[PDB]
Amino acid sequence: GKCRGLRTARKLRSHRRDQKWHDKQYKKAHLGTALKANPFGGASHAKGIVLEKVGVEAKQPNSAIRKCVRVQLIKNGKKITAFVPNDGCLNFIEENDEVLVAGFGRKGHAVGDIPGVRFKVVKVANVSLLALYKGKKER
Amino acid sequence: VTIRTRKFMTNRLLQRKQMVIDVLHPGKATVPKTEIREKLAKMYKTTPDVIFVFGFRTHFGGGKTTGFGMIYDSLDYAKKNEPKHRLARHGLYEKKKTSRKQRKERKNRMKKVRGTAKANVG
Amino acid sequence: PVARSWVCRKTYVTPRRPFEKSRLDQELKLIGEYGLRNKREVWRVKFTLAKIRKAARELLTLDEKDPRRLFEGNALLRRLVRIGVLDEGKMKLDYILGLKIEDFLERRLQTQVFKLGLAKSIHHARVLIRQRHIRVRKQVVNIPSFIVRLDSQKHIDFSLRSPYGGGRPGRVKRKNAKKG
Amino acid sequence: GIDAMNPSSRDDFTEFGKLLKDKITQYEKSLYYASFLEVLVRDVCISLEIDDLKKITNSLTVLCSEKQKQ
Amino acid sequence: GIDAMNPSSRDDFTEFGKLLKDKITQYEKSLYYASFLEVLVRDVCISLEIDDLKKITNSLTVLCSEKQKQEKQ
RNA sequence: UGACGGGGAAUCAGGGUUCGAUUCCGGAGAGGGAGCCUGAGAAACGGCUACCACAUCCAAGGAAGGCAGCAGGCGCGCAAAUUACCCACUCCCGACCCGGGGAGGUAGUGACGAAAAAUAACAAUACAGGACUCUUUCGAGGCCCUGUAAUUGGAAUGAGUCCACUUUAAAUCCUUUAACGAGGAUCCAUUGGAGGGCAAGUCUGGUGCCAGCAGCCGCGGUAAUUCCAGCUCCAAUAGCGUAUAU
Repeated sequence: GKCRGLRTARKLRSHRRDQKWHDKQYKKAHLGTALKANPFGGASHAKGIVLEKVGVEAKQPNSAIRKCVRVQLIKNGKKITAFVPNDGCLNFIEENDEVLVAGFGRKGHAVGDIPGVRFKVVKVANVSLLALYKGKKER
Repeated sequence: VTIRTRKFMTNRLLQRKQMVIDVLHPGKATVPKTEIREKLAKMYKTTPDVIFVFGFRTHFGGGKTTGFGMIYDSLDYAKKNEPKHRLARHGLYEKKKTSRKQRKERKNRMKKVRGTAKANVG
Repeated sequence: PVARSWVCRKTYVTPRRPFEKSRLDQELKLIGEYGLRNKREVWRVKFTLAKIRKAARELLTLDEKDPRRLFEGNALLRRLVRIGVLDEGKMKLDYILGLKIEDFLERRLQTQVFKLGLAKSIHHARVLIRQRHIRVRKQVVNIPSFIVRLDSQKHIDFSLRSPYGGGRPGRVKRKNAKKG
Repeated sequence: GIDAMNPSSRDDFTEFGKLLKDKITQYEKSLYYASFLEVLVRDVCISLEIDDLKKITNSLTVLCSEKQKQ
Repeated sequence: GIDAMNPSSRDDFTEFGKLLKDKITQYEKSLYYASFLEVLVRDVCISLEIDDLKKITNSLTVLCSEKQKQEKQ
């Protein structure tokens, strides 16, 4: 049963102000701790420097070795793991290159079949991987 | 080819007549303003270089052209009241070209000196 | 601080469910009948009928002698009888809601050049308008979406500078009429 | 100096390749230059590897787009 | 006489191309031959037309396609 | 507090929710802080006096500083334009019709976005359909219509080159108009897709849990409806795909 009288607007609004914090998107986007632990800091992309190239195996029902890169970001110095998307697009990358790294499409959660990886690479050295991949530009 | 004159105001303060020109020229390009001045001066019993026209916009489709024109009493009232770009379209006037940036540099350099030296610092 | 106006609006609303086969079927039928070019030309007519019906759907919840109803209903029905999609006898506000979307597509200049016999098909009517052939009472119209209200529906002619009008035939025939 | 050269080093092959480039590009405005260079490219790339050939073919491919870009 | 050749005819250009082919193919076993030939092909095709460069690229890629055919089976 | 406030903005059935640095008003500040001169009006910074901080020239005795004005470069960045033209306009200042104004107007870069809208049309012939007054069936008619075929055909026109006008301080762009300008009209429209969600392959070749696609479910271990290619098609269309706030 709710508090439904006529002079009770303060009880209703100071209830719904406090039970909004149990909603997860309101708490995750309005408390402020998510923006300090996120490696981007609220950006759409981030430029960074490839440290080392990795391969990570897929989760249990798939069997593959997904080709990814470890990037160190210029902007705040944190180190991320990003996935270089298309077929044969690992080979276009030298180490110690500027790559422009975007999120994976699920806004902070890291899934696909690849564990603990939520970043993907769009550019390498100001040429994009679609233009490198189709044969429209060169290195 | 055909001049029609829309709304007419004879203006005793600036000594002119004020009207809006309609020009029908259905097989031709936009007619020159000299031919409009000759046709309207043949219409209003006056000489063709006391009358000044401007702002002719040809309508879409090849049709009429519509702009402004004003007919002065004499050339001396024209040399008092008309704008200097519109007299300079007639060869009655010409401006001295520096025009704006060399004047500004000469203005900020004539502040550095004092006395009679402002004339002999250019 | 500039002497400008930035006032603009969008004039179509993209549909919510993008791949429903019944919606694709009916709007492609309207494209193929009325000689439109793409689906945005259908959605724009859906937006203007939706704005008309939103105005009538707002006015119809009032007491019938409130003067906003008695002024703006008369103005809105007068504009719909003026463009011709609501006929002269049935000027009541309940007959706005019985407008189908094919009323405003019949009053375009492309469909009124095809229905007035000035073209051999409707696609010939749009390519005749776009090549500066059709004029409406001495104004040469290059717009295929010109909605002809019925004091201009009477005067639809060929141009005075067109080969199917007065004369001066085009560059194809006059290059062709030089044989030697 | 083109016939007398026998390059084994990297910089020697670069100088040999630059001398061959300067000799070939003098006749670039000939009408028969396109057929002659295509025959020469086909002969010299027959001993090349599949990875080198597909790299060389891609080198022509995006540059043809660069002709459309420029 | 590669440096002394000045071919203007089609047959003279074919003999010049044959002399150039015999000189280049002697260093085919060098490890720097692939980089040198790619640099030479890039320099010589920079002046070529859009139709001409496409025919040169198609001839090498079909040879590349034929090389994948013979090596696999 | 990634908080200037408001008029307002995007969504929206009614309710809400979120955004508002931003062209109008009101406040605040000209690197950080102070303290003042003149003046009707200032705690002025295109005024002065110091301190802090950073910097330029020096004859090392001294001198001068402030782009959060318009342009511009450094730097930080995912992320933002030309060291252009002029007072014609709209107004302001001045002792003033007369001088001044990077206030403003005008051009340039500009797919942030918004409105209009090209990329062919028609007539033949041949083939196939349709309904047929005739026709139990073979078979009809331009005694009637619908589609296709890089199979023909002469009619229309702008993209574009470009005399002029016209616009305008002076040019430009738009509009008007004279001459050129279309066969495959090579004057060649793209971006994502074809298992379900979700409109569209139960096709041909390669790889054989490898490479990879996959927002989710999942496909891949030698008839892959999903990868890599070709053909066909199917949405949207001068645009569409992806990433984050919402």
